[PDB]
Amino acid sequence: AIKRIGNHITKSPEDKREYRGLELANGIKVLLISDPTTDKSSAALDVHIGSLSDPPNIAGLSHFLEHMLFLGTKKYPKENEYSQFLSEHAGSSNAFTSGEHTNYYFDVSHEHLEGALDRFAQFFLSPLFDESAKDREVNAVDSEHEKNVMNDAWRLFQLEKATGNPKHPFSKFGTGNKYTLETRPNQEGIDVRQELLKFHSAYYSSNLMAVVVLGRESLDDLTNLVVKLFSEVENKNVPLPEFPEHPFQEEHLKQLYKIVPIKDIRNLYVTFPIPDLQKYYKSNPGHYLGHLIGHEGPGSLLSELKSKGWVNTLVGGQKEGARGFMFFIINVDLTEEGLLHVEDIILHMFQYIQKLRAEGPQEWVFQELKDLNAVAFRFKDKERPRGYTSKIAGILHYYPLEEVLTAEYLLEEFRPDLIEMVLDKLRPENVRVAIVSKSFEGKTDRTEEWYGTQYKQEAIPDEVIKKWQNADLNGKFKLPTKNEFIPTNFEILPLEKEATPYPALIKDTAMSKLWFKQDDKFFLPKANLNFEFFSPFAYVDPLHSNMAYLYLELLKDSLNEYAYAAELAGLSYDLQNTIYGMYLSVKGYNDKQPILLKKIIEKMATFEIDEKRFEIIKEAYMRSLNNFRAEQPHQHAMYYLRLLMTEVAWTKDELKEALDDVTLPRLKAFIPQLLSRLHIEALLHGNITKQAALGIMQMVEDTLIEHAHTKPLLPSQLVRYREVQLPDRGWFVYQQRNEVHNNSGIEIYYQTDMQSTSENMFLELFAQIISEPAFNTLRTKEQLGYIVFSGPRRANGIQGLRFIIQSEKPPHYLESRVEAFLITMEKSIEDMTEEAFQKHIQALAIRRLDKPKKLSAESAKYWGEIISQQYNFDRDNTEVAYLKTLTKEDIIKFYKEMLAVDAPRRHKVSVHVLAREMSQAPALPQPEVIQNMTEFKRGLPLFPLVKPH
Amino acid sequence: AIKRIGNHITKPEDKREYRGLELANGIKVLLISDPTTDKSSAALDVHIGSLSDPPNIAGLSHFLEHMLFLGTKKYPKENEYSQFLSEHAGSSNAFTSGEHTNYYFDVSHEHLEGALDRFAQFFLSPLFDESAKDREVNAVDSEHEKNVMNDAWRLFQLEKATGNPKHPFSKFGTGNKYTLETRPNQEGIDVRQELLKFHSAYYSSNLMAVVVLGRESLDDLTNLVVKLFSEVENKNVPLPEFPEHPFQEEHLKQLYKIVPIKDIRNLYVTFPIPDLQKYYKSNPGHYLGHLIGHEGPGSLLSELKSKGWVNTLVGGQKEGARGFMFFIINVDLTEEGLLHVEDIILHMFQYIQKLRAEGPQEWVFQELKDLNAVAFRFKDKERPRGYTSKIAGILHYYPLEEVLTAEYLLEEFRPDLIEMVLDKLRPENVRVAIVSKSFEGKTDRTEEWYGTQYKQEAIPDEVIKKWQNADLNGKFKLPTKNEFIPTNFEILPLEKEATPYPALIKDTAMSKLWFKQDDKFFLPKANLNFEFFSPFAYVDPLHSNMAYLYLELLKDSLNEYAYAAELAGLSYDLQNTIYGMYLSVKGYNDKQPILLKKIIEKMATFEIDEKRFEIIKEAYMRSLNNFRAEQPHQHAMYYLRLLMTEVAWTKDELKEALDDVTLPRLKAFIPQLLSRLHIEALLHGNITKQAALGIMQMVEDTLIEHAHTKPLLPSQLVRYREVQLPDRGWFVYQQRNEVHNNSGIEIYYQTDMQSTSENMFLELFAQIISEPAFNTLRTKEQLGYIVFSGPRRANGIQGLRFIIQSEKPPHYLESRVEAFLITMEKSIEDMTEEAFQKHIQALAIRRLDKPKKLSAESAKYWGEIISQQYNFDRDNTEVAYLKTLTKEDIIKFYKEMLAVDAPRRHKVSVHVLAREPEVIQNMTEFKRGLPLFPLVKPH
Repeated sequence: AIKRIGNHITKSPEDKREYRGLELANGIKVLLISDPTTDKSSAALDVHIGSLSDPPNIAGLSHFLEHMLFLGTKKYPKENEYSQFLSEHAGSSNAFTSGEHTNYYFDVSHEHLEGALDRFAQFFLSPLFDESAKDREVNAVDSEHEKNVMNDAWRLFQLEKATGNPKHPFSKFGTGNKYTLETRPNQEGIDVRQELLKFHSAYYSSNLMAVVVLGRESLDDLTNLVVKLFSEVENKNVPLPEFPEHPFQEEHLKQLYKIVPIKDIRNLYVTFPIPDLQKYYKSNPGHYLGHLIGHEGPGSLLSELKSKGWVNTLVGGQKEGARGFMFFIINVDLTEEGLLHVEDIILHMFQYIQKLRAEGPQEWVFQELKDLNAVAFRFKDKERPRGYTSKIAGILHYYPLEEVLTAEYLLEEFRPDLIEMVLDKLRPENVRVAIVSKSFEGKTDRTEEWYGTQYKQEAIPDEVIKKWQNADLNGKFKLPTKNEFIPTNFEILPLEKEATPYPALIKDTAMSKLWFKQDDKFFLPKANLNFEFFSPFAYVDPLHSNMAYLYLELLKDSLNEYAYAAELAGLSYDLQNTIYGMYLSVKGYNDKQPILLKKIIEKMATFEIDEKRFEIIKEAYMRSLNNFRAEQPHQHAMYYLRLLMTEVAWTKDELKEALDDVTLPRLKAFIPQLLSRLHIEALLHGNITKQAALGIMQMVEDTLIEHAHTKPLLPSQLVRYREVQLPDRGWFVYQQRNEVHNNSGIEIYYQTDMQSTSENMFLELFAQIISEPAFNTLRTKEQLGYIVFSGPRRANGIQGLRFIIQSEKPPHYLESRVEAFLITMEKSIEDMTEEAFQKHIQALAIRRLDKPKKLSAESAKYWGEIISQQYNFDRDNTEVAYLKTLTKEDIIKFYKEMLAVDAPRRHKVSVHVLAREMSQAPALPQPEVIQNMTEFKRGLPLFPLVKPH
Repeated sequence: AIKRIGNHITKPEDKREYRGLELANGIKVLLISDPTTDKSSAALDVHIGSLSDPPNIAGLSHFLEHMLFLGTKKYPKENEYSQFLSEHAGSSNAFTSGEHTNYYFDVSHEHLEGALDRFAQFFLSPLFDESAKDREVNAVDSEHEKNVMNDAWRLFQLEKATGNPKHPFSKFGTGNKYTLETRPNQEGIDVRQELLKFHSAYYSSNLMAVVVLGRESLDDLTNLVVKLFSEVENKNVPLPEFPEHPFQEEHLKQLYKIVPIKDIRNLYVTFPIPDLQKYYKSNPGHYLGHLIGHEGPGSLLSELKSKGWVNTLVGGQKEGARGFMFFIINVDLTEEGLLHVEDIILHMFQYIQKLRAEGPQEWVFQELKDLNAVAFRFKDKERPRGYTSKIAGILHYYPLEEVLTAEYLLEEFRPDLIEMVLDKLRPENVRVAIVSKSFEGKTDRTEEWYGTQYKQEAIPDEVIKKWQNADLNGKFKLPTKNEFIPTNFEILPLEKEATPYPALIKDTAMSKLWFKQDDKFFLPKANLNFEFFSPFAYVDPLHSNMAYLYLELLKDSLNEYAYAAELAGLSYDLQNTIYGMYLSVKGYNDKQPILLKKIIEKMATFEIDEKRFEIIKEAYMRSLNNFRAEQPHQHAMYYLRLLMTEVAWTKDELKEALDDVTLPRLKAFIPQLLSRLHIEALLHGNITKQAALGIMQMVEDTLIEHAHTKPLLPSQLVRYREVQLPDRGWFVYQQRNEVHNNSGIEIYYQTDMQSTSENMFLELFAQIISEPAFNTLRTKEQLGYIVFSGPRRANGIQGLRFIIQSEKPPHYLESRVEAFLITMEKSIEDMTEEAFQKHIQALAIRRLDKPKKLSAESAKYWGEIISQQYNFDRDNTEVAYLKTLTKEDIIKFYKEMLAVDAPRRHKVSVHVLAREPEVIQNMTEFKRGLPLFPLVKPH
């Protein structure tokens, strides 16, 4: 079905990726990306057949069939052969399914696109449906639904899908488990594979495909490659499944629900089923609704709710739904009188809607949002060849080929009829209510069948209703003022004579530390700024940590109302506690960095506290404390492990207990004492100059000395923290019982040595070589569990090797198969040939060496090095040049007498996490019981620290 | 002369019963029988002084009682008695006073009969031939020659000389070259005629008082020496006494200006007062001695120090002859004390008028009464020589029942006597004597005997009557009392918890309580030690400075209440720790709950005065930038004690941080420390466990009562670890003293943690190189004066140190130290067994020693609990393991860590230079790349 139509695609003029689109005669919208300078090539394929397009008897059939579409072709009927060719050239495919789409994507290392795409086209010929792939992938779909059993967003999602008309096919079930895929069909005698081959042959080939290929050859050669390669798919003309009305057909409207979640949260949910406006992408009323409802400005709804102290944060807007209709949500946090006086809350909502009904739509908001998305859209930097192409392929169904990039990202017109129409749609006649609170025990009878949430109707009497329609007035509510953080600084600064490729210490004092680099590649009017404020007092005591976090918490609570316009304009910020101190990250444009930073430094320099707002902050973070008995036991193990593997660390119980006495005057005395004496370390990166960096930095520290009288710190009070020495042959462990999860976790730690030139490439290469066979034999082959991880841990200037594994097992039994895996690796090293080794270190070499593709990434990497005080910005040459100079026997020496169980250099410690109720292993040394972790750490050495490069 | 008077003798801790009796020749005999004395003794007092001297020859009686030593008729040889003293440990001495001549000696063990028969034939036959005369006159010339620089006899002779020169109080007491053989022979007077006249008619007559500290029995030496001493013959020698004070309105209301030889500055105030020797019932002048030298609430010296003029004072009842007595007040002088003398005397008269206003007091009387009753009850011991001669000194004046309650007990209250001496404490009665170096060109009147010069300079009348006229009540007020329970001081019997080492009777996350009852000493004593652990003590220079100054002014605060309790016999000490605060309570079992409750209530609710803060601030600031001025070995010790701990705030940043200490910032600092804290506690001595728990409960209840103290977390009862050296490195750098030209240096060796092997490895090698260091380094090489070696117990880690200040190149000095260490290596390896064994026995007795008081074992046990070791049986184990060693054993200790080729060498030095390996640029960056030692497991 060879067909082709393409030309210039509007491409946000910073990019060099040459574009074309085409559509074959079998309903295959192919997008052509030609960037002959790309490192990673990739391709992706979306089919507009979703899980609302499932057969009505078996749900997630297309889901499991595209799982099965992976394995087994007619040209290569081998099971993993596609994935095996992605292991030959480092590719990592995945695919996904939505209510309207089923989307596929893969990658390839550089140029091997003929190979992988040849393995990719012939999926349509012969799926196999053998014992292993079918009967094991259905187990993975069961685990897939099972990990989403307790995931509350999908829970409340499916309950939204389910509490409408159960007759309407919008209310179908999106993803089924093994009970629905091969337990109900065969007990009903339904052949699963007949359905499978039916769907696969008669439904895939028809239409609705979307394709994108990131190739680096040209447009035309890859065009007559693929259009030649793709003619086997033939147009069967399956029609597009659309729904012309929502299921919420007057049985479930103007109704309340009180739902019991899995996590202890409190949220309010109001929903409006609304028709589609995808046809109006040139005017886009949905960005106007989300921009105007979720605005945080003067006279806004959220400003009033902060003023009444009911909502911490919120999100609302138009949510996608079926093809014909969509949804409109408002999601807010709840306090005390958020729990008791919900009626008045909805009255306040009606008041804000009354303000929207008073002044109606606005044009200056249109023009302003148009300019913001216009300029911000045309300054895309670059993109990842994976994920971006899957996104564009995801939206390639809805747009002609020149509108696939400027989808709503250019707005010509203004359609107040639409905004007034959906304003007419947003009425008390059109309301679904869902209350989320854990506290509704003994109160909620109607239980969810699949996931298990519990709820009730509590029909609203007519008095409240009649008062809701007639009493809609305006009080404080005002339209949101025009933005002022709109940028004009779009001038690329020419590079100076100072042409360093890395940030130099351009300012050295006893007060500060200043690192700076101007960009050379991305050529954007943007900058990234990171700042840490050292302090001794940040982690001295649980009380100090509590007052630091609650202080900075209400600080961020304070600065929200000013920051909202800048953050909506593309000027991000961050406030963060460390054990060291406050952490300030600033990311945005080149225009208004002094302005924003100045008001931030001035605000947190002299700062004031509200009473009942802080009472809410106290209560809320107090609820956030005791929620740390409910996490995944691998997270519990990683928390405790890096708890133990530092110098000082406060436990969450003792941090939880210290808030019993924290009053506002104790804090208000504490604050300037905390702020009294501190240091500042700074990285500045982006399209600014050295002199302006000097200016900004001097400005900040001057502002600080003006407000809070910061004096520099002596070099005998800038300390770091060490990591615990192990007794050089010990294998130590302890256990913790989780209460929520019926699963055991484990993490085992191996101290090699500091980051020296030998140890870096030893531990990285050995990590790589223990990475893929662990996945190949422990999660895949031995079928231990789903949470299986192996690899490095370099922290506190100390390298390490780790295994992060969560299953439902006895932990010494788990240890036994860990050691069996260690013996398995032990023999699997010694039997490896030279060529596998050479491909493996070539893989390591190209995996490690790469420049990033975003300025935010590499700045965060450099900052993460600077907070570790290493500064070796030329790890690349040193490490890569060292890596060629390794042998097999080096690793043998690295494994046997240092890492193995028969080793005089065992720096070995395991962590057991016990569940809520609880092929050869040798005779390991005896463990230790650990009662007091402190009395364990009592007599134990501590490491040196690292010489900075 | 067998006369006899005896009965039951009242004496209560001591049980050795003694008894007094009078002989018919006028000898007061006291029997002392102590069969537990090593050296026995005896003493005789003669009530013949230098007031019986002839007016023509001065100091005759001192030379005559000297002449009785040499020459008997049994043994007229020159050193023969002296040979009986050198063979039998004897050492006699005797003196002459205004009214007494007293004899006292010792003897080796039991040599009674020998010394007795010699002591009879001293008084039966003295010979006085020629050689005794002509040789004893040189000893008397030395008796005069020793008083050139002897200030006691100089100032006292100046007291003898500034009165009536006709009165026999103006005679001399010793006799010099001039009066003994320059003054008689030109007058032709025979000295020996008067010597035999004086000896016969005045020495031999009466008024002897013998006392003999013996170990033999109570009756055998008694009926030996009763018959044996009849050689004394009654002649009724008159008592040379004065019926009036010798300073009689010639020199009254007069000043003196004295120029000394030593640079001292003093002010002397004198009141002559009539005899109250009969008045031992109330003893008002000594009661005034209680009221003058009191330094307490509302005292005189409180304002005088508060005006900053007078350093110290002393006052009280000074004896004279029998007839008269004196009352003196003698103070120290500052520079500006010279300028405000009139105001000083003005405040003195203000205090006199305050005592005249409120009159006598009874509480003071009962208080002194009870305090001397307890101090009489709990007397320690006695000197084997001198005690006898002293109580024989008061045996002349008191009946046989009053010889023990000598001044330690008072019968009656006499306010009329106090008003009498208040009539004596008037501006009409004052005698003034100023001692100052600055009186140059000022002192005309020359002393008669010595030849120094002084001057009267009477005060003109504007100031005299202003002393009279201004007699007002001001500031000065009465003291306070702590006489809670003077009846119960009972010993507490040891119960079923018979442990020789302290048991932990209470441990929480809030406190830690260790307990031991006495077994050895069984005294009315108790010792209490308290550590108050808190995180906030060493957070920065600022909180550490504010904690230091906090407890500093707390010590300044407590004092004002504390002095009246200190008068009751309960001492204390506050000094903080680097961890937290440390509290000491030492004393009786009597009233420390009542005390300690008020101590906690005060240090919990604490205030600051502003100028008090300023003075302590400036003063410690001065003490800080003063520390740049001391000896460079102290610089090396303290800066190495910085370089080898976990965290350390230096004195430079401690010095700078005092700019920021304001009173409200401290006022915020106070409850923050006090909000949450930990207590470490030892209660040790003859005390109980259950009441210790009740007291501890009172403590924590008071802590919750004031600041709502809740415990500290159990991962923050931490210690500080010590830095691990890089296993072979010997690195060095230098420091600079600023003031002194001397160089400092310190040499360091890390062996190990305190294990049982390492304690004795360390002690044994340290002392085995200690005595040859005496043999070759200070004596032979003459390196310096600050030369020290020995252990280094720090953060539970042993170490070896060498403390040397000299003026040397430091590497040169290191070179000869290491040459001494190589010398010690061969000097061990050539050692025989005998040196080795004598040395390990030396070390054995060096380490092994029984305690001597509750405070000693308390200091040891608590001194180990503060190191968290708790190894309470190091005594047997450690020392028994030291005996199981050879010399090559400590060589094996000296090879792997201590030798020059050592593979575990942990050696690091500190040079402190005058003002005129690897380097260490930054001590933080030094400690950046080096490992750390672990901590010690508490037993």
